[PDB]
Amino acid sequence: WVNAFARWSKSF
Amino acid sequence: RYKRQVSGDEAYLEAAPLAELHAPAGMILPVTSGDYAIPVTNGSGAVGKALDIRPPAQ
Amino acid sequence: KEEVPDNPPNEIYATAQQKLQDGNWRQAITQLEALDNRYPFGPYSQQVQLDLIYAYYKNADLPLAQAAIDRFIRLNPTHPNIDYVMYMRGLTNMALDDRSDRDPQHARAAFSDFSKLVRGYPNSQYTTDATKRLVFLKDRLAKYEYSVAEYYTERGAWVAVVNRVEGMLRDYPDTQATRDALPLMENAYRQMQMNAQAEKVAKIIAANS
Amino acid sequence: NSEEDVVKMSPLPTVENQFTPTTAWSTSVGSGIGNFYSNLHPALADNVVYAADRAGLVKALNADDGKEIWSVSLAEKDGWFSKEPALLSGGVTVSGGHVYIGSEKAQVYALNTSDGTVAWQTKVAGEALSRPVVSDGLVLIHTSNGQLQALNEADGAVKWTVNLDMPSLSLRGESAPTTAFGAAVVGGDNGRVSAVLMEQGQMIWQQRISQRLSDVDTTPVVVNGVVFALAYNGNLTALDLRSGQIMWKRELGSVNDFIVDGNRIYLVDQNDRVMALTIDGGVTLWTQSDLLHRLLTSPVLYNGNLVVGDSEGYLHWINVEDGRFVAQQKVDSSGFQTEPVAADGKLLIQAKDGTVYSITRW
Amino acid sequence: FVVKDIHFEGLQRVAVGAALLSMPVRTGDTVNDEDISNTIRALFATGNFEDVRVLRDGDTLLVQVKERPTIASITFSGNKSVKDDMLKQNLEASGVRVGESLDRTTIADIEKGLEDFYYSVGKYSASVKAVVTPLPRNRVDLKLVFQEGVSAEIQQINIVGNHAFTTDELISHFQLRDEVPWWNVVGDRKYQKQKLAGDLETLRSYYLDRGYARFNIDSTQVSLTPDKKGIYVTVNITEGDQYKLSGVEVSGNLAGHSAEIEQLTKIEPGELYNGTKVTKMEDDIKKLLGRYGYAYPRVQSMPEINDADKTVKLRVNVDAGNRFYVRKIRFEGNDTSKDAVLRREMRQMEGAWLGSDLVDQGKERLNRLGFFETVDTDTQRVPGSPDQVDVVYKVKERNTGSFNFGIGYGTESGVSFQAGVQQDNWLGTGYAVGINGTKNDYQTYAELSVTNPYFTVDGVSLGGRLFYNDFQADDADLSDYTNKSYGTDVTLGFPINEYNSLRAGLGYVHNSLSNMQPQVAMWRYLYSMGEHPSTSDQDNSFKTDDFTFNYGWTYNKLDRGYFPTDGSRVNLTGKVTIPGSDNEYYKVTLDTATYVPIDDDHKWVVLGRTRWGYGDGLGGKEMPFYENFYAGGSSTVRGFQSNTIGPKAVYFPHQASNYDPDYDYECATQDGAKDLCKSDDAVGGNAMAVASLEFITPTPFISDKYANSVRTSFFWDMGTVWDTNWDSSQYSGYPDYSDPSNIRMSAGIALQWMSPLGPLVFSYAQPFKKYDGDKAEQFQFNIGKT
Amino acid sequence: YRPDINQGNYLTANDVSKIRVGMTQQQVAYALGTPLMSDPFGTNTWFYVFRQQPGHEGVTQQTLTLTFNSSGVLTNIDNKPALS
Repeated sequence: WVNAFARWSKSF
Repeated sequence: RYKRQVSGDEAYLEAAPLAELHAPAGMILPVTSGDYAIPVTNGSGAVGKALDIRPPAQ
Repeated sequence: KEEVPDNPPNEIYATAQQKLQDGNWRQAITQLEALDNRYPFGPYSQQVQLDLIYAYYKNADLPLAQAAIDRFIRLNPTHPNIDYVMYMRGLTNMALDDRSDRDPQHARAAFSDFSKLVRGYPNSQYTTDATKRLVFLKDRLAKYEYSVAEYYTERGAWVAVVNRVEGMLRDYPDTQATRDALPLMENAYRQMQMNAQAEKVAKIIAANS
Repeated sequence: NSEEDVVKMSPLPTVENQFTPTTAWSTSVGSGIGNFYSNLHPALADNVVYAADRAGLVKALNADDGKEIWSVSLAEKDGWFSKEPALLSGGVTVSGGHVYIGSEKAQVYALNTSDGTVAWQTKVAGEALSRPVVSDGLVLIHTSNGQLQALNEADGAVKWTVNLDMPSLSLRGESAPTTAFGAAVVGGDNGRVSAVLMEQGQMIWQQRISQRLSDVDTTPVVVNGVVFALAYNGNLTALDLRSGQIMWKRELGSVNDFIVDGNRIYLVDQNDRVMALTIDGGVTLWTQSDLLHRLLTSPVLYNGNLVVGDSEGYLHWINVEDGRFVAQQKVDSSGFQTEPVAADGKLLIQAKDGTVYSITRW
Repeated sequence: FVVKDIHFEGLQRVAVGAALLSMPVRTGDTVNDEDISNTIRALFATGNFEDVRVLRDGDTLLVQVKERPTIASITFSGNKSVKDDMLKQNLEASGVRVGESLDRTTIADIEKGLEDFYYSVGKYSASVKAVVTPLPRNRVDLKLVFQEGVSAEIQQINIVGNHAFTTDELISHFQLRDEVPWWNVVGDRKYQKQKLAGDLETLRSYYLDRGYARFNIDSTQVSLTPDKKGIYVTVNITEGDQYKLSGVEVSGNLAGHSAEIEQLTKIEPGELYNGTKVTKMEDDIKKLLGRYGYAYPRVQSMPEINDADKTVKLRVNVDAGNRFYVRKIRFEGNDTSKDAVLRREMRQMEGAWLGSDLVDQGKERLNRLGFFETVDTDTQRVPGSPDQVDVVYKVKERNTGSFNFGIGYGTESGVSFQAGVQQDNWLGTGYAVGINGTKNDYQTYAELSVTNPYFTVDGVSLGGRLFYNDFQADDADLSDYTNKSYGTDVTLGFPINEYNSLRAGLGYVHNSLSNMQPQVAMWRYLYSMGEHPSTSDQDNSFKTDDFTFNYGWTYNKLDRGYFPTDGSRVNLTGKVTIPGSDNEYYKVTLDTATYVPIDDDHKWVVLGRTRWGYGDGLGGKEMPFYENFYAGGSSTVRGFQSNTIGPKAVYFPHQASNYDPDYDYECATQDGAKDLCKSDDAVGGNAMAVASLEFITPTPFISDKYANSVRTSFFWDMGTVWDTNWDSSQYSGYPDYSDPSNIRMSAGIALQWMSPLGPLVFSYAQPFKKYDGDKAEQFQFNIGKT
Repeated sequence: YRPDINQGNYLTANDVSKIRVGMTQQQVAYALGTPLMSDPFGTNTWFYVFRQQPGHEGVTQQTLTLTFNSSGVLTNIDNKPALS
C-alpha cells in the first residue's frame, strides 16, 4: 500500500 | 489596503444634523462636560472634492 | 529599483510636480528622499518635508506620513502654514480608521486633531470640511456606544445598559443615536422595577418626539 | 564548518644532535592522566621510582631496569561491577618511607613504600591540586578552595588551616609552599604571596606581585633569604624573606616552575619562551623563542643542559650558556604535560598515557 | 572681552539656537580665556563635535567646529555564532547606533567592548577590527570584522559534599552537560551563567523534595585551563537532616470564612515538609477568597523549626483587602472583527464585582478562538476610586482564509486530484464558508458548506451543506455497481457542557443506481423493495429519494492535540428515516479511544481503541446495500488487504451483456455455468465490531532534542464484520455469514515521524490467524498528507 | 449551559445594619462602598442594587434606596429584600 499525496496550502 | 484607497482620493459622505434635546418640566438633563463640542465657525469655504490639498508653494 | 540619478534638484522637483498633476506618486518618493538625504539643509528643506508628507499620504505610506508630521510639528511649531499639517494629520488618522463596531481609537485621534484645528485658526480654509468631518466622527462614536448598549441589552445585563446610556447622554447629547437609546434605558429601568426613573425617561421621550 | 586561531603553533626546529640521546627503559601505566590537567608526576628516592595515574593505580619500579616491585589500586569498588576512580591529582611525594598522594575527592593518602599499604587517609577542605609538601614533620597541602592545611605525617590529622581569598575566575592549579628558616612561603590565585609559620599558621607578611586578568604564583622559590616569585600575565619579582619588600622586578609572567643556579635564572614564559636572566637585577642574558606556543613543560637542568618537553612529545635539550639547541628526541606521541624529574643521575619523565621513560646518553 | 555678535562656522545639524543656548556666554557680555575654554569644553561634551576652536577676529568671536561624521550604516562580517540583530541591539545599547555621529577616538573602546562580549559568550581568542569609510556630506560607515577563533567547552562537572546521591544522578538533571556521545544528542557543551543558575535551582529543588530542608550551597567555582579551551565547574554544598510538618496555624482577618479554611489546611501529622503543598494551599485560599469578590487576598506563610524534635509548624497570615468592581471592559486591536465577536466570549460581566479566574478564562477562550496570535490582559485602576478597575484585552489578528490544491498517488485509487477553498471569518462576522472538490480513478466529489456559530445568544450554532457524488465500485475491491447521488443537509449544534457537544438535524438525498451485475444479496434487497429484475443480463436502473433525521454526541477530554499522553475521546452518530420516503431504516455508529500512562514521566503509554456499528430497516424492508459496513485495512485492522474481512459474493449463472474472449467472467451462462458460483469478492455487512490495543515506547536511540516528533509502538488488533440477514438454511453449500464468531486477529510493530512535509508512517505486521478466503499484506507506508 | 449573570453592588446584609439617619455620604461610602448607580436627573439619590442569576435557576435582587438632602446628609432609607 503506497497511499501518498503532494498537496500545497497557501494562506490568502 | 483596498478599503483605505477609497476614502483618500474622493469618497465623501454626509450624516444627519445635530439637534438639541429639550428638558421636560420639573427636571433637568445631565451635564455635558464640554468634551465633544463643535464650536460654530463662520465662513463659506469648499468641501467635498472642491478642496485642493496640494502643498502650498512655500 | 526606482533609481534616481544625480540631476539638479530643480528638474527633480519639476518632474515630480508634473507626475503629481498627472496622477503618479510612487515615482517622486525616491526623488524627494534622495534630495533630502543628499541636501539635508537645502534652502527649501521645509518645502521638501511638506512634499514628503503629501507623497506619503497619497501613496498609502501612512506610518511614514505620521512620523514625518510628528517630526515637522516638533521642529517648526510656528510655521505659517501649520494648519495644513494638522489637517493632513486628521486625514491620515481617518484613512487609518477606514464599520462602526471596530475599535474607535483612530476616530478619537482624528477628532482630537480636527478639534485642535478648529479651535486654533477659525479663519483658515479647512474649517468647513473640518466641522463636516467632526460631525461624522461624533455620530460614529455615538453609534459605537449604541451598538455596545444594544448587545448588553440582548445579554440581559441592565446596570451596564443604564450606565452606558447615561454616558451617551453625558458625552453625545445632540446626536441621532442618542434619541434611539432612550427606549433602551427605559426598558432597563422597568426590568429592574425602578418605575420612577422609567416615568422620567418617558417624560423625556414624549417631550421631543 | 572550520576552526581559526589568532596565533599559530611553532613548527619543529631542525637541529643536529651533538650528542645522540637514548632511552634506558620504559614502563607502562594504566591510562596515565589523559587530557586532564594534573600535577601528578613521578618521584625518585633510593633507586626506586613511584608512579601513579588518575584512576588510582600506583606502582613502584626499579630505577635501573624498571622492574615492578609492587602495585596497588585506590579506587573503591562496590563489588565486582562498580568502580569509582579515585581521581588522583596530587604530585607523588616520597619522604621518610612515606608516599603522599592527593586526589580530586578531597582525600589525601599516605602509603608505605614497602608493601603499598595505606599508612593513613585524611579528608581535606577541597580538591588537592598541589604537591603534598613535606617539612618539619608536617605535610602542607594547598586546596582548590584556597585552604592551606597542615597534616601530621604519622597521623594525618589536620593541625592548622589558613584561608586565602580567591577570585571569581582562576586558572586550574595551585601553588606549592616552600619552607625555609622556619617559614612557609605560598601563593594563591589572587596574585598575592604570603609567608606563614608552621607552628600555628600565623601569617607573617603578604605582598602583591601582579600587574579579566588572572595571576598565580605557582610555587615561588627562596634562596639566601631572597624570594623569587612569578605570576601569570604579571611581573616576576624579588622580595625580602623577612619583610617582602620588592628590590627588583621584570615585565613577564608564566606558571611553569623556573630554576635558579649560581647567578642565573632559567624560566619558560607562558608563550613558550626559554629565557635566562641574572639573579641581581633581572637583566636578560639570553632568550630562545623557536618553541612558540608549543605547550612546553617545566625545564630540568640535567648535566648542564635544559631538558624540556612539548605537547607533540619531542624532548629538547638546549644549552644553558647561550641557548643553542644541543639535541632533540622523539619519545612518545601522547605528549608531555608533567614536569620531568632529574635526580641521582637519572632523568625520568611521564607522558599523558602514563608511559614512564628513563632517558640516558651515549 | 566684550562681545557684540556671535558667529559660527561648521554647523550642519545642530541649529544656531541650540548652540547659542548651550553656550554659557551670550552676546553682549565680557569674555576671557576661561569662558572660551568653558564654551569649547561644552561644545566637545555635546557628543556631536570632533574638533572645536574658538578664536577672536577683529571684532567678532569666530568658532570653527568640525562636526563628527554622521553614521549612515553599520556593517558586520565574521559573526558566525552571533546573530546580526542581537549584535546591533548590543551596539545601540552601548550608545552607538544609526543617525548619531562617530567618535574617532573610541574605536578601541568599542573593539574591546565587543571582545568582552565575545569573552562572556564563551570565545576568549576573538578579535574585532573597526574600519572607517568616509563619505561625502561628512558621512561615515563603520564596518566591523570579527575573527571568532575557537570556543571553550566544559570538561568536567564535580560536586563535593554530597553523600546520599551520586554526582552522576544529580548531573543527569542539569541543563549543562559534559559528555555528548555521538549516538545521543543531549545538548551542547557550552557554559552559560543562566544555565548554571538553573542547574543550582534544580539541585536545590531536588534536595528539598527529599526533605533536606537544611540543604545549603556553600559556593560555586569556575576555572579555565592555561590554554583557555576547557572549563571546570565545582560546587560546594552541605546536606543536612530532614524535618517533619508538625501542624499548621492560621491567624488573620479571615472575614468570617475560618470554617472553610480549616479543611484546606488539613494534613496528616508527621508528614514530610514540602513547599509546593504550601504554595498550593496559599493559592487555594486566594481563590476561595476571590470567589466572593476580593481581588488581592495577601497570604504569607512562615515556618517555625524545632531542631530538638526536627519539627516544622506553619504560621499563616491572611490579609483580605477590599472588594473591587469592574467599570468598563475594553478591546483594542480588532481592526477587522466587530466588537460583538470578541465581547461574546467573555466570562467577566461589566458592572459587577471582580474575579481574576474569570478574566483568565476569558483570555483562554479568546486564545482558543484561533483568530489571533497573541493575547494579553491588563487591569488598570480608576484615578481617585479606591475600589474601581478596568480590564483591557490586547490582541493581534491573524489571517484566516485558505486555498489549497494538490495531486497524489494511491495503489487502488490511482492518480488523485484535490482542491478547495475556505474562509473561517467572513467579513469579520464569524460565519464560516467552504468549498471542496476531489477526483480519483473511481469517484468524483463536490462539496459546499456554510455555518453560523451564534444563532442564539446562548451559543447554538446552525449550519447547512450541499453535496454531489458520483461513485463506481469497479476498482473498490468490492462488487460492481455505479451510483450517482446528490443531497443537502441542515444541522443545529448545542454545547451542552465544556467537555460535551450535541448535534441534531435533517437531510435530503437522491440516489440513482445502475450497472448491477446479477448477485444474491442485491437481488434479495431489490425483491424486498418490490422490484423484479431478471437473472440473465446485467442491465438495471434504480432511483430513490430519502429524507432523514440525524443526531450525534461528542465527548473530548484529551490533554493534548498531538501525541497525547493521557485522556479519552468518545463519538456517537445516528440516523433514522422519516415516513414518506422510499427507504426506511436506522443506523448507529460509535467510536472510543483511550490513553493511559504508566511511568511518572508519562513516557511509556498504553492505547486502547474500539469501534462499533449496526443498522437495519424498520417496516419489513431491507437496508440499502450501499450503506453496508466494511472492515480490514490500515485503519481498522492492519495485516489484511483493504476491505477484505466479511461476507463474500455469490453470482447467478448469467449471460454477459457482451462477451469478449481473452478474459474471465464470474458464473457465465455462455461459458456453461449452471450453478451458483462462490468467490472471494467482499460485499460488506450490516454489523461490525473492531478492537485494538497498542503499547507505545519512547524511542530506540534518539535523544530528548527531538523526542516530541517520533513514536514507536507494538500493536495487537482484532475485528470482525457480518450480515444478520443471510439465510443459511436455503444455501447450505457456502460458509455461514450470519455467525459473529469468526474474529480475525493480528499483531505487528509501527513507527511514526512528523516531518515538515507530512506525517510519515511505517508499519509491519504479520497476521498469525486468518480464516480462508481473506488475503494478507505486510508493509504499510504512508507518505504525505491525506 | 449559560454563565452566571451578576449585577450591582455586593451587599453582605451586615453593613446595611450600620447605616442610620443623620450620617454623611462619606461614612456611607466607607461602610458600604461606591454605588454603581444614581439619579442624574437633578436630584441626588443612591441605589444599591444586588442582583444575581445563576444558570437556569432564577433571579434574586435586593434594592436599597438612600435619599439625601442638599447638604449631603442622609434623610430617608428604603429597603426591598425581594422583588415582586
